[PDB]
Amino acid sequence: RYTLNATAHLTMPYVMPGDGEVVGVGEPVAIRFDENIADRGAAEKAIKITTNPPVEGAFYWLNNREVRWRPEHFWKPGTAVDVAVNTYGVDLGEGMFGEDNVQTHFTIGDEVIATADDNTKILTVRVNGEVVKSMPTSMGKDSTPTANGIYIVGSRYKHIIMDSSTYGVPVNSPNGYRTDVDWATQISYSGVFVHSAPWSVGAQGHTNTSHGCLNVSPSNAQWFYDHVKRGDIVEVVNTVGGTLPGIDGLGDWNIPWDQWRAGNAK
Repeated sequence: RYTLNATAHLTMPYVMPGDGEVVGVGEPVAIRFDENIADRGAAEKAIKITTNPPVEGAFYWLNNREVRWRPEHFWKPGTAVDVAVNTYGVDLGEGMFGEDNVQTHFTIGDEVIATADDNTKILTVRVNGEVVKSMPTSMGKDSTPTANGIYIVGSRYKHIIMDSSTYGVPVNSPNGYRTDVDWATQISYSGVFVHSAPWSVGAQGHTNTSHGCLNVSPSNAQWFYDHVKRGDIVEVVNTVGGTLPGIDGLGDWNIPWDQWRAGNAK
């Protein structure tokens, strides 16, 4: 027990969520190393997770330095999770060892699930199974459509600039953009946000005009930004698009329990 808490040569682990955070029902526990991990099974073995009420869960790797852990279903509101990353000096393979141990405790807030349905072009926000907000929306147009699936709410911004080059699409090109936006809530690592779009209010509710983001009105975007937290859920249904890769970053729930469970330790 020479521990360090997770605030929100060798390899350091970094665990999300951070100590004390309150997170939405889809927040997976995340352990991310600063080095690639030859011996996944080892790293998994060194990570103890307790939950109360107890719930079964399992590890799946998003890449070679990041493991994730989650239940089969969304968390039940109330659950406390404690994470013990007992990795100090542990054999992680090919001459790499855990630099230290790491701890975190977190808790699960309300069930918040927002469904965007391309049939109606409404994004309906549900807190504990009840409709508290209904927002006309406008998504990827057919030629750059919004992927179907379940997205985990990641970070939030009062203002930023989305630049398509970040995703290997030049600004000068036909799907290019470098756009200033307010009240931006990120929901995929591939660049999908729910955000203020005063330029598509006319279209919100009628027609997809965006590059992929869920355009909503300025006050609904602000509302989304005020009431939403990491781990809350946006589900997108019925678009002409594909499915959001399970290994996106915020795609976890699109892998099915069974593929997930089986893990990918090797």
